[PDB]
Amino acid sequence: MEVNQLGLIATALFVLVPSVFLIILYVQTESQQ
Amino acid sequence: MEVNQLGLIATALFVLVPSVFLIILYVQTESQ
Amino acid sequence: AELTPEVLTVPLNSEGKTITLTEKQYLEGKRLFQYACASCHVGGITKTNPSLDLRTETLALATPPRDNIEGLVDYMKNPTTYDGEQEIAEVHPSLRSADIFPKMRNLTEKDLVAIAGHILVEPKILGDKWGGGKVYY
Amino acid sequence: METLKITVYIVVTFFVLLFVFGFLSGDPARNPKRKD
Amino acid sequence: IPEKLAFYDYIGNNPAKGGLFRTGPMNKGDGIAQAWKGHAVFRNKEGEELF
Amino acid sequence: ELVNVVDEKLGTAYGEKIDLNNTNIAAFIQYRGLYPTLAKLIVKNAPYESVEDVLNIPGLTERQKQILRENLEHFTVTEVETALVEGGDRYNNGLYK
Amino acid sequence: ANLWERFCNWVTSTDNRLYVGWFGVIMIPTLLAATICFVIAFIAAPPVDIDGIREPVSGSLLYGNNIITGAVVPSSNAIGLHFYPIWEAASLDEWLYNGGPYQLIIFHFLLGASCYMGRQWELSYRLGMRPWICVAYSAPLASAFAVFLIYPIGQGSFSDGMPLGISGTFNFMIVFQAEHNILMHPFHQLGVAGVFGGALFCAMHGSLVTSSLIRETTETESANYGYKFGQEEETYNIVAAHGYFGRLIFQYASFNNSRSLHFFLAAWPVVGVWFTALGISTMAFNLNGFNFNHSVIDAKGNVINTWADIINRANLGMEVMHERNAHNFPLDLA
Amino acid sequence: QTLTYDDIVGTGLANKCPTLDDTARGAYPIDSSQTYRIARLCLQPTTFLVKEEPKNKRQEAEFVPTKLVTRETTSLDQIQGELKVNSDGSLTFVEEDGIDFQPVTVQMAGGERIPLLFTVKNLVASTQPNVTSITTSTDFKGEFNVPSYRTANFLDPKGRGLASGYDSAIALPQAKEEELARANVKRFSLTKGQISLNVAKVDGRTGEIAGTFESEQLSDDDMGAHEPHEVKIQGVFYASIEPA
Amino acid sequence: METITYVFIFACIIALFFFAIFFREPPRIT
Ligand code: CLA
Ligand code: CLA
Ligand code: CLA
Ligand code: CLA
Ligand SMILES: C=Cc1c(C)c2cc3nc(c4c5[nH]c(cc6nc(cc1[nH]2)C(C)=C6CC)c(C)c5C(=O)[C@@H]4C(=O)OC)[C@@H](CCC(=O)OC/C=C(\C)CCC[C@H](C)CCC[C@H](C)CCCC(C)C)[C@@H]3C
Ligand SMILES: CC(C)=CCC/C(C)=C/CC/C(C)=C/CC/C(C)=C/CC/C(C)=C/CC/C(C)=C\CC/C(C)=C/CC/C(C)=C/CC/C(C)=C/CC1=CC(=O)C(C)=C(C)C1=O
Ligand SMILES: CCCCCCCCCCCCCCCC(=O)OC[C@H](CO[C@@H]1O[C@H](CS(=O)(=O)O)[C@@H](O)[C@H](O)[C@H]1O)OC(=O)CCCCCCCCCCCCCCC
Ligand code: HEC
Ligand SMILES: CC1=C(/C=C/C(C)=C/C=C/C(C)=C/C=C/C=C(C)/C=C/C=C(C)/C=C/C2=C(C)CCCC2(C)C)C(C)(C)CCC1
Ligand code: OEX
Ligand SMILES: [Cl-]
Ligand SMILES: [Cl-]
Ligand SMILES: [Fe+2]
Repeated sequence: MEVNQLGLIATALFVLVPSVFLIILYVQTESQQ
Repeated sequence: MEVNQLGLIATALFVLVPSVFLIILYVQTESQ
Repeated sequence: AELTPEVLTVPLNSEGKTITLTEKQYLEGKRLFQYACASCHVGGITKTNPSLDLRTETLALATPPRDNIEGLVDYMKNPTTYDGEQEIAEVHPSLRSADIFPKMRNLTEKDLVAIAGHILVEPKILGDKWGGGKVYY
Repeated sequence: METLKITVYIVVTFFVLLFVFGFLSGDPARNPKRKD
Repeated sequence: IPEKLAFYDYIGNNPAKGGLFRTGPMNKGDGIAQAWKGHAVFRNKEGEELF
Repeated sequence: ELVNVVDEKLGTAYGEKIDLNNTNIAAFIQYRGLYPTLAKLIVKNAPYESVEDVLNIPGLTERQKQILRENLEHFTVTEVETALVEGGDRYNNGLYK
Repeated sequence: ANLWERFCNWVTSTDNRLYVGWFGVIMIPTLLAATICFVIAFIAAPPVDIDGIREPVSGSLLYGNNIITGAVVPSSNAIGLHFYPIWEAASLDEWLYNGGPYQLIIFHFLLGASCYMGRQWELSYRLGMRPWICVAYSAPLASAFAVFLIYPIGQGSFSDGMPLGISGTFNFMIVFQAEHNILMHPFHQLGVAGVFGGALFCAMHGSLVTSSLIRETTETESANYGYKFGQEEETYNIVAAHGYFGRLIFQYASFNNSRSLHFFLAAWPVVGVWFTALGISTMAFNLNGFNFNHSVIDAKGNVINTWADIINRANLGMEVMHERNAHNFPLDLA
Repeated sequence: QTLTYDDIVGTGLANKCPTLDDTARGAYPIDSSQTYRIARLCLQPTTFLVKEEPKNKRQEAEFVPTKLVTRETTSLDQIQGELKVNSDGSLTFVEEDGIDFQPVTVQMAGGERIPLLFTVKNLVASTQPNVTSITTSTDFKGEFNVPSYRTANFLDPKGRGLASGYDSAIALPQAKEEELARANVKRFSLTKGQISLNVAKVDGRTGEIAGTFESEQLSDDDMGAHEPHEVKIQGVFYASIEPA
Repeated sequence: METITYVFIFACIIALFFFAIFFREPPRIT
């Protein structure tokens, strides 16, 4: 299908940036206790 | 320029993924 | 292969008369061509006018003809344009112009013939390389 | 352009004089051991 | 009639004709305007002007 | 519609003979007696309608007309091609050895 | 004290995070101007007529390049060695066309890097150090002077300086090989021994010291933590590294004196790169690599090719294609 | 005065045509039995104007000013030819030789570079009829040839050319050659230009004249790869007349 | 897009330089 090329990069980043943020904060939480 | 439009996503993940890996390891280091 | 009298046999004149050179004269002719000529004619071309080379086929079609020792010796005495209509001693080294082309001052007539034989022998050894230019290096 | 040329000449000149005068100001004494 | 005035009188420049996920410039949709074609006058077989 | 005019000329007589209207002056070295004196005259007077018009060049000597007559078989004329004669290319076409 | 002495004391302060110094007073503005101009031209500069034949080469990202193909393009052959500041152009548009940024960058850069060398001496003096780090740096500095300044001098044009770009650099090397047979030049052969040998000895020393690290750690921690910064003692057994290396070859091909070992590490690459910088700097004056073209002939006198003649066939391909529109006469004499 | 090369070198004056005193408003008598020549014709452009592309809706293109980027390399000089006297009394100048072309690159707003072969090759310029003297109202109008900006040996960046070069896009071995034809096939143009030369200053004694010129010609088409622009060049000229 | 990408990466490196110098782990004498 003739689909917006940037949709892919947009989706990947939309997923990746907020997810990595959350993981960073979780892992350094476990390294405390 | 008629470049490879999968190049943007390859370049972006090439940077992001390993960099995130490093950042995760470094931050959890600074907090223990 | 070797340097043999049959290689070293070139036209003396245009009559068909030929002459046979020794190893020593051909080598003398090479040394002397290097001394007095090669600055412009290295490998049989002509740097200051590439349209004219020293291939025997070129020399043969000059006026007078120069694919022979006598006409080459005469050319070193009193050079002319390819068609023979103009003398060019004023800008081409010659015995006629030994004053302004000093390297010709001390050339003996036997020296000139050595230079001629070299020129006439060398394409028989190198073929297309002689007068060919950088294509053939 | 004329204006740019002058501005660069002055600037260059100023920095060059700092360099000369700085090294003229007793640079040999400026070290951690002997003040000659 | 100047082309500039006639181009305002065209709904493709009405800002209320777009969509949320139709991205980019207006030229990406209807294209890059080149010329006014002319003002169109319709007539029926009886020569009445129709609008 | 689009042709390389020099390649097209190689399929004419320019490709086989010396073209008095078009060829570079170094080609006249190919035959005895033409170079440089007569080659220059041919080129200076160069737009000819027929190869034999070259015998009417003002000033030839009787020996020159003879040399020319001996080499008419080696000459041709085709229409002047702008890309071959502009830039002084008939005197120096960028080719040496 | 008074104002000028305060300034002087700040300039030469060993308490500044980055040392300034008197050499730094020139180095900082010249390096900033070079860097800023270079970054802007690499991204946005329009095409430059490098060879002076009204045939502009595009070097910037925005005009169709990538990181590998882009460059700041040397200034026009039409300019030669003339000085072409901005104020000598009728307009910035003219300056960009004729390659003015190149001149601005290289001149500010050669000056800044020279003062960078002097600044290394200057701080070593203020710290109480021996002074010859800056000598080592002179090998790379001289290399830079050669490709950006000396070689243009000898050849008569900054149009033949090295371009500021990845592919531009390759262009420069290929043309150099055809015009000077640098591969057959002893000084560049010295330079290759310099850098290969630098790399080899670099790996050797790293591997030998690393091999004799004193057990100061467990297997779950980086060995690197067995060393503490400023610690009194050495963290490797140099006797053991000699014992290993002396047997690998023989006892006296090996260094047991640390000072002599490290002086060798300094001198090998520095000397070799001095020689290759001198090699560019003298091929600048057309004293070229050895020429063995048709050097072997048989009893008759046929040419018997060697590998030097095969090199020459390559050189000739480079020669006759480079700057394909730039030569009107048959010898390429500069 | 009598300057020397060493007075002029590097100043930009070598690109300037000579000039005549503001008081040289005389007349050069033309003797029909006589034969004349231009011994030196000098043309110094001062402005380059390029016709803008009026978009499809158009209305009318203008000639827009441009910026010269190729420096003081633009003038035509040492041009010579015979000044004939026609039977109707006009004068006609027929260029024989001279430095009669300069490549010029000017730049338009937005950044487009426009090269052109500023030239009067094969100029033929004639006066109005029955000219008994050259005066400060004498005009010549003429036409000249404009050959291709690049000549036949010129190789494009992928090694393609007319008289030399690759005849295809060799980096695209199995591309369809059809949409690449206009770039693969180099063409050599020859077009005409028109020039007016308006005599405004005459030294009837020395036969020097000077004035302004305007010419119109096409720019470079890159051996057929793209369409040329119309260019209007304006400037000044100087000529000296000598009996032949 | 390709120009933006090269410039972005170059810009990140310059920012890395700043932190690696001014915000380094300070060396101390243990
Ligand atoms: C006030 C902000 C603003 C506005 C009005 C514009 C306006 C415009 N921009 Mg610009 N832009 C902006 C900010 C803005 N920009 C910023 C911050 C950037 C940097 C990223 C850019 C970078 C940029 C580029 C690179 C381009 C534009 C272009 C354009 C044009 C087309 C826009 C388009 O298609 O949108 C599309 C809009 C959407 C698809 C809507 C997106 C919003 C999503 C749907 C919401 C997300 C929902 C969220 C996840 C919900 C969860 C919440 C809940 C969990 C609590 C338009 C004139 C384009 C153009 O034509 O320029 C020539 C173009 O190429 N802009
Ligand atoms: C350490 C500071 C420094 C140094 C050494 C240089 C050095 C240079 N710059 Mg750079 N420059 C600098 C800082 C510096 N720059 C800064 C900070 C900027 C931003 C404003 C620039 C912007 C700049 C531009 C835009 C250009 C240069 C250019 C140059 C070159 C020649 C300059 C020239 O002709 O001066 C000549 C030097 C002197 C006259 C100084 C002599 C010192 C004596 C003692 C004083 C003489 C009195 C003097 C004439 C009085 C001035 C006024 C008078 C004329 C009325 C040279 C490589 C040009 C270039 O690279 O062209 C290729 C150029 O185009 N520079
Ligand atoms: C197959 C292995 C091999 C070997 C042995 C050599 C050897 C050499 N190369 Mg070559 N080279 C190779 C592969 C090789 N090369 C490859 C694959 C490439 C890339 C395609 C190159 C590209 C290359 C270039 C471009 C150049 C050389 C050069 C050299 C010389 C100096 C190298 C140097 O200092 O190295 C660094 C090593 C050291 C400093 C350590 C010492 C090494 C020496 C040679 C050994 C000592 C032998 C000893 C005296 C005898 C035994 C002693 C015993 C009695 C106790 C040397 C002849 C240069 C040259 O031609 O000089 C003439 C040169 O310009 N090399
Ligand atoms: C295996 C094959 C091989 C090898 C090993 C070499 C090895 C070498 N070649 Mg040879 N070369 C080869 C094949 C080879 N070449 C071939 C095939 C050709 C022909 C096509 C050439 C043609 C050739 C030429 C024409 C040149 C070389 C040069 C060199 C040297 C390059 C390194 C140098 O100059 O460092 C020296 C150090 C520098 C150049 C760096 C200067 C650094 C400045 C001062 C600081 C820069 C700072 C930077 C901008 C900012 C950093 C900031 C950052 C921290 C943020 C080295 C000896 C060059 C040479 O001798 O140069 C003098 C040279 O110009 N080669
Ligand atoms: C090509 C190889 C090469 C490069 C790139 C290089 C680079 C460097 N070596 C340095 C040092 C050294 N290198 C040394 C030996 C060697 N260096 C070698 C080879 C190199 N050395 C070799 C082979 C040796 C063995 C002899 C020593 C002994 C030293 C040092 O002491 C010195 C150092 O301090 O080490 C850490 C640094 C100089 C810092 C400086 O001047 O900042 C000033 C300039 C700055 C900060 C920015 C300039 C930016 C300019 C204006 C950019 C535009 C212009 C450029 C010229 C663009 C070029 C574009 C390219 C694509 C070609 C720098 C990291
Ligand atoms: C069929 C049969 C015969 C089988 C039986 C086999 C057998 C038993 C045979 C009999 C024995 C026998 C030898 C037979 C004859 C064969 C024979 C002699 C073969 C020889 C082969 C040969 C010539 C090899 C070449 C030799 C060789 C590899 C090179 C020597 C040159 C040389 C000295 C090289 C290195 C140069 C150098 C000085 C190195 C310093 C580098 C450097 C400073 C590194 C950094 C460093 C160094 C340190 O030093 C320490 C300390 C530390 C800290 C450190 O950083
Ligand atoms: C027939 C021709 C006519 C003849 C011509 C002769 C010309 C030859 C010139 C000889 C020059 C003298 C030798 C060099 C100076 C010196 O000895 O250094 C002094 C030191 C002191 O040595 C150290 O000596 C110490 C004692 S002391 O310092 O000497 O007192 C000792 O502590 C330590 O163990 C020992 O290593 O030497 C060393 O440290 C050992 C390494 C020696 C390395 C040689 C110099 C650098 C090599 C450059 C090679 C360039 C390679 C380029 C690659 C492309
Ligand atoms: C440059 C300074 C030259 C030197 C030294 C020598 N020659 Fe030359 N040669 C040169 C030119 C420019 C020409 C052409 C002159 C012309 O317009 O005709 C020549 C020509 C010859 C020829 C004729 C070749 C032909 O095909 O007809 C010969 C035989 C010749 N030159 C010989 C020659 C010798 C023996 C030299 C050493 C003593 C020598 N030349 C030096 C340029 C130069
Ligand atoms: C004071 C002082 C100091 C400091 C200093 C400084 C900090 C300086 C700065 C300086 C600088 C900071 C400089 C700058 C420079 C820059 C430049 C000079 C630039 C240029 C550029 C250009 C010219 C560009 C152009 C262009 C291009 C290239 C392309 C596109 C377009 C354009 C046009 C834009 C110190 C500490 C030492 C001490 C003493 C005192
Ligand atoms: O520019 Mn750069 O390169 Ca040294 O040679 Mn001549 O010039 Mn060009 O040719 Mn080959
Ligand atoms: Cl090139
Ligand atoms: Cl040339
Ligand atoms: Fe060490």
